[PDB]
Amino acid sequence: TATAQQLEYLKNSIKSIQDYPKPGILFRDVTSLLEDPKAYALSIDLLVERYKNAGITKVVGTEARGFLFGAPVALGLGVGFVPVRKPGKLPRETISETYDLEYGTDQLEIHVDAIKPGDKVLVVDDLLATGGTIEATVKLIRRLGGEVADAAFIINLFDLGGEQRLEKQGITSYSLVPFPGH
Amino acid sequence: MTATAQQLEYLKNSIKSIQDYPKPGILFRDVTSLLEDPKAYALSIDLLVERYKNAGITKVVGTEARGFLFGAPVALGLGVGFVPVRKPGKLPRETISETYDLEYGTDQLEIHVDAIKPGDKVLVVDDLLATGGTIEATVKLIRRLGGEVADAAFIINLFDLGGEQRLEKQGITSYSLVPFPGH
Ligand SMILES: Nc1ncnc2[nH]cnc12
Ligand SMILES: Nc1ncnc2[nH]cnc12
Ligand SMILES: [Cl-]
Ligand SMILES: [Cl-]
Ligand SMILES: [Cl-]
Ligand SMILES: [Cl-]
Ligand SMILES: [Cl-]
Ligand code: NA
Ligand code: NA
Repeated sequence: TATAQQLEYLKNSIKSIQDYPKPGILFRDVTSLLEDPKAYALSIDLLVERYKNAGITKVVGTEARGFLFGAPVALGLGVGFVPVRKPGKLPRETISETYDLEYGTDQLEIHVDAIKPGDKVLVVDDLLATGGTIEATVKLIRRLGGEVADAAFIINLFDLGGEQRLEKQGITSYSLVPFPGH
Repeated sequence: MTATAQQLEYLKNSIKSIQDYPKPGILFRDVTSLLEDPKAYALSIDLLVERYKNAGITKVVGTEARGFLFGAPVALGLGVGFVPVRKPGKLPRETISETYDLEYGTDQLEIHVDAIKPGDKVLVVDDLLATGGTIEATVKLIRRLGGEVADAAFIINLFDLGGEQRLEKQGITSYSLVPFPGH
């Protein structure tokens, strides 16, 4: 389990922006962690350590900030990376899941051939808020016969209840940086 | 210090081609089959990192979204910060913007103004070099912030679309792993 020093370094690497993207939200900006070679390397090293003995066979990350954390974790575990994408971007056969945006609905897609029965999948994302894109991604993985019990995040907004919501869907969340607020 | 024939052939054979995606008459070169093969993905990142490990790169810039899948592991391999360039309204801090042509009309790429400073030596990474319009726009962003950029790296080079020569005219040397013909 990560040391207190390591977890505090990561928390202090993330910039917060008052009243973005609207009034009353203190936005947690993971791009300041990406620009610090120490913070970014540590985040990936800590996620690789958590799952190295977990029998993961694929990492799935959602477009686009999910790519930044899922793909290095895949490389660190030595397993394939599978992108979940906005519609119309994947060129081979896909399945789709509909989920809620703040101002409407949208879809996520995955290649049908990218997950099979026998796969044990880790989902990786930058930040856990309501958890809606993760729940949609888990449905894509399970519809292809993949087993997914694990989701990893750089940031957890614990006041938004996403860890408990994902636990009701059989997903255990590992998060490096907890922050309060909406 | 040089890619073997066995390595370059493995990478080329790891990429699937899809006729008439996304519009009739394009043979789409799909890097997602390279991502799903841990051997191919790991190799591709090793080769890009090896080309720049002595070039004094201080930042890697990756274009949203497939660019992130190569630029960010290259940043980690070189032990330097990663800077995303994004479609508008995604980056939360102060940005500047550059316009580039799509097939029809135009779109914008943004960068955080604090991400690049005078003295930075930047590598741009993307999955695939086609016309190179996003890379020309990204180079303009970097130089407006006082960054030095002379290098772009790619997995795929569509050599029939002339992107390498266009980027050479802006002072950019391209490194690519997998050449394919066609548009
Ligand atoms: N405070 C916050 N920071 C980043 N993303 C968020 N999504 C919802 N609330 C957020
Ligand atoms: N054949 C191709 N495959 C992928 N992306 C492209 N962009 C332009 N032509 C392309
Ligand atoms: Cl995103
Ligand atoms: Cl479907
Ligand atoms: Cl279902
Ligand atoms: Cl993309
Ligand atoms: Cl061909
Ligand atoms: Na309000
Ligand atoms: Na803005």
